Amino acid sequence: PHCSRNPVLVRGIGRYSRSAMYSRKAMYKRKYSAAVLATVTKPVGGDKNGGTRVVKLRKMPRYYPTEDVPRKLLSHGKKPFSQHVRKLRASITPGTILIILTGRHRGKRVVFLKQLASGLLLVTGPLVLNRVPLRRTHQKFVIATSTKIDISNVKIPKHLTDAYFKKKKLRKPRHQEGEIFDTEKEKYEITEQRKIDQKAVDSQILPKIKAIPQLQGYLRSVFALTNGIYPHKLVF
Amino acid sequence: KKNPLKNLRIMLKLNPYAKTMRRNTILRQARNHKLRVDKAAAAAAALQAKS
RNA sequence: GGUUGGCCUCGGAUAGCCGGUCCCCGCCGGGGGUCCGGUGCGGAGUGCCCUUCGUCCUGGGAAACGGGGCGCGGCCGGAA
RNA sequence: UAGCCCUGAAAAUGGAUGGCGCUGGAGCGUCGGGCCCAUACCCGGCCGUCGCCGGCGUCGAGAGUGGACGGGAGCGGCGGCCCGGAGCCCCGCGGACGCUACGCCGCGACGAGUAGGAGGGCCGCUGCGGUGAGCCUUGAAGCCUAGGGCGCGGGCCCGG
RNA sequence: AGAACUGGCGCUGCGGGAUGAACCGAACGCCGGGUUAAGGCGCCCGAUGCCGACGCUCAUCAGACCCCAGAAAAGGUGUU
RNA sequence: GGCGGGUCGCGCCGUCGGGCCCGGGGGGCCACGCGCGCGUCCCCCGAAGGGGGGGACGGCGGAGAGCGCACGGGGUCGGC
RNA sequence: CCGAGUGUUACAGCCCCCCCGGCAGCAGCACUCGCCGAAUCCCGGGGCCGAGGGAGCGAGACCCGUCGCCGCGCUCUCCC
Ligand SMILES: [Mg+2]
Repeated sequence: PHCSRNPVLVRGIGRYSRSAMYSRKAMYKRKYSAAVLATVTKPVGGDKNGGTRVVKLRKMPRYYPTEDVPRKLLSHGKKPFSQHVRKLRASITPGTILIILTGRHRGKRVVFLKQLASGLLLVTGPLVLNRVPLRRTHQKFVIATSTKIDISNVKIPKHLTDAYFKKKKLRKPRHQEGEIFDTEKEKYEITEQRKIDQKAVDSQILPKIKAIPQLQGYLRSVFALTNGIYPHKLVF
Repeated sequence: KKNPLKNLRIMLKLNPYAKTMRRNTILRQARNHKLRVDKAAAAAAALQAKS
């Protein structure tokens, strides 16, 4: 269970050669040559009936479909969503003030905390300034603004993750009756728990906001391009 | 036909030496980047310490 | 169909604009010193509302107009 | 002496750098970097034709570019009390699609065309011999259609 | 009017020459991307909305891109 | 008495070329049974015509069991 | 007298030009020398359009080929 022993310098290239990996691995002294169950029987449990039953389960299926598709060619792993990679931009560090664009908020300047295990970087304007809870945002729909806050050592709770920011719906009825699915007259009651846990993190950003004077008006304000404001003459 | 010199290991399927031709020419334009900037500061720190 | 509007010198370009005494047009505007500015900062690459989340609770700085309007009515100004 | 501009220099409906226009160029002459597009070129998709093919091995029991047995000598690797050895599968009785051979399937290159010649047409009209245990008053042919489709197309089908 | 060599229209689109059989590019299945050819880059019209560089030229008929659609002899202290 | 031509040696040149060699006194290398003898070459030894080491060999004297991953890898999927 | 602007002649008494003997450390360098370039050359990004199309010689496979080639690291010895 060892380390790499050939550290990378370019993606997919070892620094040490092929013969220099015949010394470092100590391969010159470990060269080697050295050399069902479907089930079991189940008892009968009956009269006049011995010699317990077959090794048999998960049998041949009840119905073959009339037409069959051919199986894929595989080609490469082209691995799924939860196993790619996470890539920030160069201009976003924990504490870099953002601008929400695609959301319902549309310009509400917020404070970046941490880039999650999913891709969506977590963010919050403090709710005493904005109207932003701990909502997730997508990486490329925000604008990094070149001012920074100092949250280098603040705290972040262990519990909140992708399973904390999702949505819920489940089909119990399957009949076209005049209810709206049985849960869609309904504002969601999961706010019983996030109200406590925002002040678990909102009660420690405000000592970090108010050090610099003009800043709490800067988050409470919003963003707009009106007259002579063009976004190629604006160092965000 | 994937392009050689745009993905690796199509160079190495066809010219296997061209991996070790490459990590000779990533070392020797890193250690000669070391050799310049160390010496370009060596005449820059010697001129600085005079004042 | 549009996503804030700029309420106005004359002109000069081998030159120009600012503020300012003396002696002139019924208590303003006209002619000369002199003083500034000038690759225009009294600068439409500029300017002003402004990017105004709202409100409460509360303290410091700015403030003596209140400012919308169904206002109420009066007044002269601006005919290309 | 030769560059530009001028004189030489007149033509009939009102008139032509194409026009509006153009004079620190939108003119002339020598040049630079940018930048715009053809059914041209390159990469990728799809159709067709042509060229050389690939399978009747559904052989889940098939696998061979050396194959068999076979006895006279020795290597390891099998199973020890240093001698030495067949297992026809089986605890699952099991393993997609397909080869209209006149059909698929793969790669590769090219594609304009009158006159003209071929090949193809499951395009069409009228009849005949066969064939569909076809079709129908519970509605055929025809015709109409702002109805829904397919075919590259000749055309076809369904609803009203 | 008649020829020789070779190319071309006829039989053939497209880009450019404002327009056109024949010029200059270039040859065509249907398409999406990229790039150039001949040409062009005030606005019709896609592109110089470059701080393009160097000199010439003023017409009371300026000049302005092969074929190509108006010119000579001769002359000028008009200007280099 | 001078040239060009064929050639001999001489030092002086080049990151020369042969992996060269040859012996002694950090970087790179798709470069691996000590146990011994199969051919070459070298190092030495007291010899004077053989012992012993080194190096290497395109040949014998020694000299299979696959275990799980990550992937610019035989034309994209998502267990978003 | 100071300063200027003409003009006169004069060779260090601003400076330049060319030789004769040198150091520093020189980059195709403080965007002029932009030269010609890559076995003497590679890394990291963004931007656009597309994503067409039964590989298991092995276990007699077995729910369902994460497979071939190519570059891999890791364990089948230990130490730190
Ligand atoms: Mg014909």
